Amino acid sequence: GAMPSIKLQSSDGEIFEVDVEIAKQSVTIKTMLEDLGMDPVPLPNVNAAILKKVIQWCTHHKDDPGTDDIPVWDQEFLKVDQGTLFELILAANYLDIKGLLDVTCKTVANMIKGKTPEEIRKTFNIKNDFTEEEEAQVRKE
Amino acid sequence: GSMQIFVKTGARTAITLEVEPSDTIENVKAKIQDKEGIPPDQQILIFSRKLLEDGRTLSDYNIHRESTLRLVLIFR
Amino acid sequence: QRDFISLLPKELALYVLSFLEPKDLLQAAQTCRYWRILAEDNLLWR
Repeated sequence: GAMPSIKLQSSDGEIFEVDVEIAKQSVTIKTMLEDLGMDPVPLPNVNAAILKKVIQWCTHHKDDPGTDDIPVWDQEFLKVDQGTLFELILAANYLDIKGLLDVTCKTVANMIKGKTPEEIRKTFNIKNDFTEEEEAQVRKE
Repeated sequence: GSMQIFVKTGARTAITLEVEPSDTIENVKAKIQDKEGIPPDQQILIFSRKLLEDGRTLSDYNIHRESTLRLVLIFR
Repeated sequence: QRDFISLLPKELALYVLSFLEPKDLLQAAQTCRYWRILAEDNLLWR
């Protein structure tokens, strides 16, 4: 019942030992392991912190069967600053980990919902390059 | 001139390229650089679970219209 | 100057916005020009 492990190398050089079943939730890592025979797997665009996050997410979702509501654990896991969330989106996309990408993107989406334009601007520090006429115009669908 | 291919760069990201079956893999990587700024020496292209060699051509790997390559990154 | 969404690859930003309902989308389209473009793009297929 105990699986073999592979190695992942973050862009800073740190090497992480990960159960192969857990690591292969990443299709990217799966193909670099199986088809390219790279071990440790170079990840020049994922830093150690983000990689730690990704690995603990995958480790947590290790035994997942297969509705749209975000599980509380994932919610708490994503109670992070916007920078981490951003890099988690990038990493989840590059690593091809569909679930993590979905839940993170939906988290950002949830940061947009139920807000006025200016509130969204405050949330994501958006610079307004609309003039009064464009604002009046965008009012219309 | 004038074949169209796809390079999967992530779960939801892709690069669209216009190529010729006589184009080398290095030409493909070069176009990839021109469109994304990734240096060719950091690019690994994969088709049908096999590494694509810079010297070879799309034809040698039997890559045709609407074929999907996979881009993966390594250290410089 | 950029923001969270405009820094993402287009597909991922669009993917983020795709989880929003038409009303939220419309609210998002007023924040700035770029956001307007992406939001309106998501209004197709709805």
